[PDB]
Amino acid sequence: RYTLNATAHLTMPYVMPGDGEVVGVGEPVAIRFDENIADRGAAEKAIKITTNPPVEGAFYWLNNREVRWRPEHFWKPGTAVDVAVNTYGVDLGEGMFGEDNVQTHFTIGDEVIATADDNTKILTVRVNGEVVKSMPTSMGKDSTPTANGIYIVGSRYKHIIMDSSTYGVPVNSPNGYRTDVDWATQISYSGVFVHSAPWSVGAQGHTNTSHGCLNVSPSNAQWFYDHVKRGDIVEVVNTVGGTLPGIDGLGDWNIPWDQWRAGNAK
Repeated sequence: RYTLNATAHLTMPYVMPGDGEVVGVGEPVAIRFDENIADRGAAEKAIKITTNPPVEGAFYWLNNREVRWRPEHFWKPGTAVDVAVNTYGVDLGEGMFGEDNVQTHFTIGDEVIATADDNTKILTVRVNGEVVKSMPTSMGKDSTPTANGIYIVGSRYKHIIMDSSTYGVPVNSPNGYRTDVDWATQISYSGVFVHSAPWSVGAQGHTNTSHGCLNVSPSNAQWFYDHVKRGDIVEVVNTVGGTLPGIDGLGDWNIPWDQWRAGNAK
């Protein structure tokens, strides 16, 4: 027990969520190393997770330095999770060892699930199974459509600039953009946000005009930004698009329990 808490040569682990955070029902526990991990099974073995009420869960790797852990279903509101990353000096393979141990405790807030349905072009926000907000929306147009699936709410911004080059699409090109936006809530690592779009209010509710983001009105975007937290859920249904890769970053729930469970330790 020479521990360090997770605030929100060798390899350091970094665990999300951070100590004390309150997170939405889809927040997976995340352990991310600063080095690639030859011996996944080892790293998994060194990570103890307790939950109360107890719930079964399992590890799946998003890449070679990041493991994730989650239940089969969304968390039940109330659950406390404690994470013990007992990795100090542990054999992680090919001459790499855990630099230290790491701890975190977190808790699960309300069930918040927002469904965007391309049939109606409404994004309906549900807190504990009840409709508290209904927002006309406008998504990827057919030629750059919004992927179907379940997205985990990641970070939030009062203002930023989305630049398509970040995703290997030049600004000068036909799907290019470098756009200033307010009240931006990120929901995929591939660049999908729910955000203020005063330029598509006319279209919100009628027609997809965006590059992929869920355009909503300025006050609904602000509302989304005020009431939403990491781990809350946006589900997108019925678009002409594909499915959001399970290994996106915020795609976890699109892998099915069974593929997930089986893990990918090797």
